Amino acid sequence: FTAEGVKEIDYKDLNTLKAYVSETGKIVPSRITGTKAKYQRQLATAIKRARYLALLPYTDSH
Amino acid sequence: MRHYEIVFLVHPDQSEQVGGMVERYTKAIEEDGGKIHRLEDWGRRQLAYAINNVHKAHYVLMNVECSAKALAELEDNFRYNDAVIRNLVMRRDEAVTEQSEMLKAE
Amino acid sequence: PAVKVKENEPFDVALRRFKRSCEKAGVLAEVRSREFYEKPTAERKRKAAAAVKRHAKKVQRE
Amino acid sequence: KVKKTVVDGIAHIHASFNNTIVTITDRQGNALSWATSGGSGFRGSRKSTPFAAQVAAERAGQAALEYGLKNLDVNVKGPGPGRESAVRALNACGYKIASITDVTPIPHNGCRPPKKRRV
RNA sequence: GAGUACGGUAGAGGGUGGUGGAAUUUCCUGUGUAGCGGUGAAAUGCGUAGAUAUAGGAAGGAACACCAGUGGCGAAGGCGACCACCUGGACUGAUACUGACACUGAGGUGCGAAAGCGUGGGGAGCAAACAGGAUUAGAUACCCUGGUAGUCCACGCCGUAAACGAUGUCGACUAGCCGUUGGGAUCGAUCUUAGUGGCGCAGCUAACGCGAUAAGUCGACCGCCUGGGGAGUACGGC
Ligand SMILES: [Mg+2]
Ligand SMILES: [Mg+2]
Ligand SMILES: [Mg+2]
Ligand SMILES: [Mg+2]
Ligand SMILES: [Mg+2]
Ligand SMILES: [Mg+2]
Ligand SMILES: [Mg+2]
Ligand SMILES: [Mg+2]
Ligand SMILES: [Mg+2]
Ligand SMILES: [Mg+2]
Ligand SMILES: [Mg+2]
Ligand SMILES: [Mg+2]
Ligand SMILES: [Mg+2]
Ligand SMILES: [Mg+2]
Ligand SMILES: [Mg+2]
Ligand SMILES: [Mg+2]
Ligand SMILES: [Mg+2]
Ligand SMILES: [Mg+2]
Ligand SMILES: [Mg+2]
Ligand SMILES: [Mg+2]
Ligand SMILES: [Mg+2]
Ligand SMILES: [Mg+2]
Ligand SMILES: [Mg+2]
Ligand SMILES: [Mg+2]
Ligand SMILES: [Mg+2]
Ligand SMILES: [Mg+2]
Ligand SMILES: [Mg+2]
Ligand SMILES: [Mg+2]
Ligand SMILES: [Mg+2]
Ligand SMILES: [Mg+2]
Ligand SMILES: [Mg+2]
Ligand SMILES: [Mg+2]
Ligand SMILES: [Mg+2]
Ligand SMILES: [Mg+2]
Repeated sequence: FTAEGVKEIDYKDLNTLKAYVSETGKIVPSRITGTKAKYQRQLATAIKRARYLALLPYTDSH
Repeated sequence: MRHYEIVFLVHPDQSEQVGGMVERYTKAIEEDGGKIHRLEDWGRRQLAYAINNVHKAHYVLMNVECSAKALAELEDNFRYNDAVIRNLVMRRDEAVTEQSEMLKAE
Repeated sequence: PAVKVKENEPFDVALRRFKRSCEKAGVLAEVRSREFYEKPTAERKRKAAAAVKRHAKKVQRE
Repeated sequence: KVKKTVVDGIAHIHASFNNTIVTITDRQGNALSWATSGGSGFRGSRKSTPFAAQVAAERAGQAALEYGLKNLDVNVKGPGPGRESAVRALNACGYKIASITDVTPIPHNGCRPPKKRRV
């Protein structure tokens, strides 16, 4: 994040985005991951955009 | 001048004309003076949920330097095509050309 | 939400795992939070009370 | 005088606050046997208790054992009490609990719920 | 002081279209049979003219879980699904430019929650009025089962709210400590701006309390008050 790896994120690094979702398919709060607010907003919009393209499930059940 | 990064996924049952479709879609960018910056196909994917009673689709992305007329024609063809099933357009204020993820595995 | 039974596990780990997964998903909380309409004034009031209590608890450690 | 066999079915628990309903079907969702806490003979506040859920679930399982049914996928829906009591009641009947899932519906925004009670 | 030109930053700021997934309801069809629903306990109501549950399909309307935060933006009212198009403002850094071009503002001019009104659409859920069942001495209520306007959309009107920080706008000064949202510098640390919160020295206050986001020390302009009722009512004008 901060030092070298990826100054910005997008709906392409599905590993990193998958690392920030609960097992039921919900975005994890920033108080748990300890991330910054701006990156949290970028993360949420990336997850929703990726979710529209059926890359990620809306719900774990479906 | 007005960038557009389009992601389009097409029906699996007729997922062989994906070539024909992509090289008939990119016929308008060059005549308008626009440069193609990326055209990546990684089709035969599994959907996270059933879209119109199917579970698989053929994915593709392309970056386009177009104007209003060419873009609007693109979404017209998309909307009236029976294989569009899904579509997204993602304007950016810069040009990207260096892959998306390829197959980092073997 | 869903639980896996494997390695002929006894019928005690199964229920405990199911309960743990359910509380992780917070199904009961969400279904309880929708049995009646809860107007936006009460929304803001409850959230303000939660904020003041949370800050008081955070300060009380010092 | 009609007979048919079935193996590896699915059992549904509908556990609302007032009452819990247990039913058994195949993978195709065709009813085989069902039992209700109201039918078990409680008729009141007792109908909400987990013990009534246990009784109803075991009664329905014992009624459905006539078809064989050596395997069950049990799925639960509803926040009422007896959410897990019926599971143990079914396990007492002598089935194989293949999997347990919840199918509690959660609207994202949806319709608006009714007015708040003033009691 | 005020403003202009040039790169960037963040944002539920506004408007016009399109598209998503969860869920409710209704209709059709399969299996299946005696209950479902609701309550403090009940009953009305729905069921063998086959209900509830369960599986598949279809129609339609509305709101946009999780992110979500003493979080952000807006003059206020207010603004959360995603994308495209049109568009306002604010923060941030250096240089260059204009050379007082400023503040306030009686009248006037606009924007202005919800409910309401007019014309035309739409109508899933909720739900004033209303019907029935309970509770009760009575119950024109609280509780339960249903349910029409309305809530939604387009255009027009209406001008009101505990429209509240119960605190007019603008400018300058006055010990400190702990957070947090944007942005900068210097070497995780230090400094500096524009917001948003918690304490607190002087000072102020009838007291509560305020305390660099003053209710302290001062200036400029505007609005308003003069015991409680009658009464924000009557008459007149608009
Ligand atoms: Mg109710
Ligand atoms: Mg049904
Ligand atoms: Mg269905
Ligand atoms: Mg406000
Ligand atoms: Mg209105
Ligand atoms: Mg009206
Ligand atoms: Mg109207
Ligand atoms: Mg009308
Ligand atoms: Mg209705
Ligand atoms: Mg009622
Ligand atoms: Mg009703
Ligand atoms: Mg109704
Ligand atoms: Mg009327
Ligand atoms: Mg409207
Ligand atoms: Mg307000
Ligand atoms: Mg006032
Ligand atoms: Mg007063
Ligand atoms: Mg004012
Ligand atoms: Mg002032
Ligand atoms: Mg001004
Ligand atoms: Mg000022
Ligand atoms: Mg000032
Ligand atoms: Mg203080
Ligand atoms: Mg005073
Ligand atoms: Mg005083
Ligand atoms: Mg003076
Ligand atoms: Mg003065
Ligand atoms: Mg003055
Ligand atoms: Mg007087
Ligand atoms: Mg008098
Ligand atoms: Mg008088
Ligand atoms: Mg009057
Ligand atoms: Mg008089
Ligand atoms: Mg008059």
